[PDB]
Amino acid sequence: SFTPLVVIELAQDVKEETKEWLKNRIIAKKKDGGAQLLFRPLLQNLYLVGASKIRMLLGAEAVGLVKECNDNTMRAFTYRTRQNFKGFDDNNDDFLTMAECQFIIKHELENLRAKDEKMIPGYPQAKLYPGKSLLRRLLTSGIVIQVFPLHDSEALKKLEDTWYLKYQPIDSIRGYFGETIALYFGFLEYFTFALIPMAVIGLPYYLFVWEDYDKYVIFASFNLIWSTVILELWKRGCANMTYRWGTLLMKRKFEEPRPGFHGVLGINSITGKEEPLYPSYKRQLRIYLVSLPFVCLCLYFSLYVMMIYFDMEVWALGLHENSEWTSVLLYVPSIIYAIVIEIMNRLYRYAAEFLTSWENHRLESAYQNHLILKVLVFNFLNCFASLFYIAFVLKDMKLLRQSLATLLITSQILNQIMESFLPYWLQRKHGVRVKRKVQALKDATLYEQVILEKEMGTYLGTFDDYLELFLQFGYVSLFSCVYPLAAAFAVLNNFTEVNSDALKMCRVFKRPFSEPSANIGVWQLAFETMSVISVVTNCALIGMSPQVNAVFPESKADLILIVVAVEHALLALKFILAFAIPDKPRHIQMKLARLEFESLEALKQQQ
Amino acid sequence: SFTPLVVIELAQDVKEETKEWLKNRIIAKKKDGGAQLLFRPLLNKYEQETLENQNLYLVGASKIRMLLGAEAVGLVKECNDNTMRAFTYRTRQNFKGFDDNNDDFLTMAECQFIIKHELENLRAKDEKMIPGYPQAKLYPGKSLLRRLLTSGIVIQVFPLHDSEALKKLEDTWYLKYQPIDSIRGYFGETIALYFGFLEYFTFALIPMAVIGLPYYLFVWEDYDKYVIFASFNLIWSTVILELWKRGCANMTYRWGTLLMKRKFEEPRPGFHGVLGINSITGKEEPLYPSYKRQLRIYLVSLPFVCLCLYFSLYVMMIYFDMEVWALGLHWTSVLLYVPSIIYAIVIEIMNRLYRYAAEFLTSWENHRLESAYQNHLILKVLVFNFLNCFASLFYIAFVLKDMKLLRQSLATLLITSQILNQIMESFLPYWLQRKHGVRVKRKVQALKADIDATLYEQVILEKEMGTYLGTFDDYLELFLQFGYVSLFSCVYPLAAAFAVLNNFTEVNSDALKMCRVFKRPFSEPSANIGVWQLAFETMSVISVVTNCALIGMSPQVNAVFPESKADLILIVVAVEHALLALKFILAFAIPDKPRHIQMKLARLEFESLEALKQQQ
Ligand SMILES: CCCCCCCC/C=C/CCCCCC(=O)OC[C@H](O)CO
Ligand SMILES: CCCCCCCC/C=C/CCCCCC(=O)OC[C@H](O)CO
Ligand SMILES: CCCCCCCC/C=C\CCCCCC(=O)OC[C@H](O)CO
Ligand SMILES: CCCCCCCC/C=C\CCCCCC(=O)OC[C@H](O)CO
Ligand SMILES: [Ca+2]
Ligand SMILES: [Ca+2]
Ligand SMILES: [Ca+2]
Ligand SMILES: [Ca+2]
Ligand SMILES: [Ca+2]
Ligand SMILES: [Ca+2]
Ligand SMILES: [Ca+2]
Repeated sequence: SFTPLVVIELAQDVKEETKEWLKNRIIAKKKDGGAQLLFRPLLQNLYLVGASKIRMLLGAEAVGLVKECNDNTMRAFTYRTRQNFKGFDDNNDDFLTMAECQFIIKHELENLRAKDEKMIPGYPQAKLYPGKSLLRRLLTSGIVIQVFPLHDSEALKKLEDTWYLKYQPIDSIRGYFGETIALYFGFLEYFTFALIPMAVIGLPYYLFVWEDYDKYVIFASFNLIWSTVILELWKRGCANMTYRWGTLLMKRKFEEPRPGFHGVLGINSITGKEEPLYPSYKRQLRIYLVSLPFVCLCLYFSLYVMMIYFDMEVWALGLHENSEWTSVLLYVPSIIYAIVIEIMNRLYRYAAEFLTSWENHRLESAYQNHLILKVLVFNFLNCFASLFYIAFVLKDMKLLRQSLATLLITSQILNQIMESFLPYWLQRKHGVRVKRKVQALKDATLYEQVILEKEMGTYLGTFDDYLELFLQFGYVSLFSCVYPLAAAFAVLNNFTEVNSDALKMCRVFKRPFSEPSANIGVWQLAFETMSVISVVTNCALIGMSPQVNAVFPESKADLILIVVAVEHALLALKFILAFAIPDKPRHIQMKLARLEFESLEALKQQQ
Repeated sequence: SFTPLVVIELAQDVKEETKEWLKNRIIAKKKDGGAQLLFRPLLNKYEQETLENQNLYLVGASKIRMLLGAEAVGLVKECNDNTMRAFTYRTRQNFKGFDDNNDDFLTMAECQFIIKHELENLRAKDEKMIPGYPQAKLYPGKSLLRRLLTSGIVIQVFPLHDSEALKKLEDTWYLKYQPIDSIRGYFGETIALYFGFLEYFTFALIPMAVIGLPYYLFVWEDYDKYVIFASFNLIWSTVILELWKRGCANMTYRWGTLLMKRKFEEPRPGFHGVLGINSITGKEEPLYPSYKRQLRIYLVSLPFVCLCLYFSLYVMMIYFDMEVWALGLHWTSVLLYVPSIIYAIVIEIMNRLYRYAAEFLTSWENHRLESAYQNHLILKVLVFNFLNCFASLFYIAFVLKDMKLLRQSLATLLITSQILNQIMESFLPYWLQRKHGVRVKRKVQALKADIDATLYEQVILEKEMGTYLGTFDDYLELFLQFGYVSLFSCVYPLAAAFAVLNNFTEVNSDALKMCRVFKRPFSEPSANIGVWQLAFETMSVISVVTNCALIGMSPQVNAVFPESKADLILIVVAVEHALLALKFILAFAIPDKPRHIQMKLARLEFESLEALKQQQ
């Protein structure tokens, strides 16, 4: 037997013909086609996958893992140059982490492609063709229910005590969960600290009720500078961290395609690998002619539904004006609309997940960036369109404050209960349920660990987690002049968000597969667009204030021209400030430059 | 003993001690410090008995030395497997068109660039001054060519023209497609890139010239008709600047200059610093802290540019106050032209003074690469030149709201000003250079020398010829053209029509200028139009504000909003914001490089990583 790292669960009554065929492709040497891994049953069609120490190192070279050398330079790992890497020893096995090991096994299983097989053996309906990903076809047909990495109980407990006042152990989170999860907790810790100045500046604006032109201009000016500087400083900080990790030096563009990518099997022009080939023009037409108009239709429908709610609030007001039964009827449109939004968010996410898969993206990073962008513009509109309507159409600041107060207090408390506190309570209960199933079996230590983690919840991704902080940044940068405590409640929620999300990662969901991320992805553009919208918002809210309108009693045209001029000047200064601040620090830029120079000198020597 | 390529002219009475020292650095092997080139006077000791040397010296190099110098600068040439790779003397056989029996592998322009590069990287070792001139002090690492030019010991350094090659290019240059690859072979990537952009921009303006033509002819002054033209204008602005990026990428890849990593190149002769080892390249060159350069940029240079920009607006206001005093006075018909004549003269005094101050500050900023010095200098001079040109135009259009005066202002700029510009730019300097040329040839024939003074006459002629200042003044013409077209096409519909007409003669006027006016300019391997891309893109961003304002200002739109002028502005500003977002999305959607170039650049990026894994 070996050390079990990844588990594969097959459907209730899968044919032996299929099971043995799957075993062969996971065991057979790469020369004969198929991953050179180890396969063994749990003893429920649950199977354990591992690999040799030498096989793992060869797999680490294949994915291109960047590790620190003895000369303190970060280089991509090679089995021939294994001795030059810092912390390496042939007597050791602790060179690659369990998270790295499980990622390599996932990568090899994802790149398992059909050779001469015209279908999955035993299942003629589950057809195959040369180049088609086996893992994808197995998951699509339903022969393979799920593939997941195993938790290291002892390691997870050690991290837990260091995770949940102090600085978060981002390097420890990286070692166990990966670059993508650690980057989220890295951004969460940063954003919480970033919001602190805005929370302290905004605090006396509420306490002493500061409603002056000069006082609002000072706060909004600081807000617009803060928005740019924090998003620029994040880029520099992230560049430092990812360089230290080695994921920044990784050339992810030359990586093998995702299992969901289909195409005619051929030779890649760049890498020279035998993989599926798909024309970019076919993907582009699906993006701009089918997907883009659909997103615009859902965005228009979101505004149409929102208008129905604001028309329903009018009918509910008139009925109360025409007293026990009417007071209940006033809450009814707010309850209906919030429910319709949840029905819309779950339906649009299914349609978005379908279209991004149908678009046929080659890399997982591309699929993620396009999917995030679709779901995000929808989630942003359904959340802020009503907020913009109350603020600039209805011009009711009392209702806007009450709207933001519900979003920042009551909604965030309920979110934490639904996000981790309730699922943790229910997972503790499932812990007993699994323990009883194993007692019926009568050494079932690993058996209990697999049965528990198999039935555990699957972590969907960092989207819902980042969206919370994106919407937070939305309320803070946009309406801080209306609701000065916006950043104060954002920091307070984020103080428990770190503890709650950590609990959600450790004791709720099963171990998620690590992804070597070098940044927050398309979220940088999303957050920067929010800081651009905040210029329009802050200039409009100040221009709308009766203190400014007192100076312009008749000439309202002049006032708007002044506001628009100031807005244009600020947008130019905001661009200049972002351009002036370099996205990478000097020392990282030099370290990246000398390695770029070395690659060119290497190419001259090789040719 | 060799083929002369570059000429070095020394001051009237330079000491022999200085001359022999300069000769030694230019001849001595690179191992002992100094370029391994060949140095010889214009006239040999026997020829010097018939005619004076005038302290003129010819520089050349060996065929093998030139190839080693081509590797040093990192010239990218096409291989036998059709891949573009940087030249290496060990891998010389793998490059397409290479032969040991030949010498026509590297062009004369490439050869002269390599010699210039070696002379620029000539640095002082133990010498505490230029021998014979104690005032011209030296320190370890200081560029000799820079100190020689600063002190005035070396008057100038310039490449020699190839008369026969220039005449062959002239006949193929001056309806047809411009020979950009032929211009590249003689003048270089920078000069050919300008003519490449000129040819492109002229074709790009043609749709706008044809669309705008019936707007003038039939006097189309409708809301729908102006919105259609302005909508087309804003789409055109983005698409042409995006398609240029793609076209330039194709051209610079074919040339090989796109595959050049210019960031690792040796510093410009004007760059000073403490001699040390470079952290990236490992070369012994001057080192200067970036923070010192940054402080000079944001604390001294940036406030100065802002002061000159404020003064430009202040001087403009005095002109618009002078035109009020002239309108009230109306001998009077002559007095009306007087304030316009005064302001235009003050503009010229301001543009020549600001350019001296800008050239000083960009040199003082101490930029390491020539490309950086150029981009910062262009940016300073351009914002000033743009403001003086357009601030008065914006004032007439949006403050005075006089469209009749704006049309007449644009008509002078696009017709009379462009005709006069062509006379001053090439036609008059050509006439004056031709007159001098005939006079030099007739002077030498009168001597009847007992020596062959063919090369002597060629050097004396090209030495006294005008020096080409750079592509700035040439690109600025097209930038200002793009300015009048993208911004005020709704007011002046013939803007693009007169722009194309001028550009039809501009190609021939600038070709005559480069062939028969200025002496051969040193080639610079450029991979793009530089900071001009940002300049042109900013102009297309300003055109959204301009077109939205001019339409919103029209009485047809104001007829719909008689009292609610606040509502009208809010609609205009909303439309402007929506268009600016769509303009950004369109630019983001169009990839700056074509698919085939991106793949060719990717496989070469992959090869470099595979090479680093094999080497380590
Ligand atoms: C990381 C922690 C950062 C902590 C930072 C310190 C917070 C002190 C509060 C400042 C509010 C703004 C008060 C200044 C603006 C203000 O009131 O100006 C009106 C004029 O005085 C009217 O003339
Ligand atoms: C005698 C003909 C001379 C040759 C001239 C060639 C001009 C080619 C292009 C013109 C664009 C015209 C755009 C017109 C705008 C347009 O279609 O407007 C809709 C309705 O006219 C609104 O009422
Ligand atoms: C009356 C109002 C109706 C409003 C209707 C909507 C108009 C478009 C709005 C915003 C631009 C959003 C652009 C984002 C598109 C987006 O997410 O594209 C990802 C790709 O589709 C992935 O393949
Ligand atoms: C002081 C007043 C200055 C007034 C000047 C306007 C400033 C507008 C603000 C930001 C630029 C946003 C640019 C968005 C469009 C954009 O990114 O376009 C890409 C290419 O330019 C397309 O060709
Ligand atoms: Ca939460
Ligand atoms: Ca969360
Ligand atoms: Ca930046
Ligand atoms: Ca001209
Ligand atoms: Ca010109
Ligand atoms: Ca008004
Ligand atoms: Ca582009």
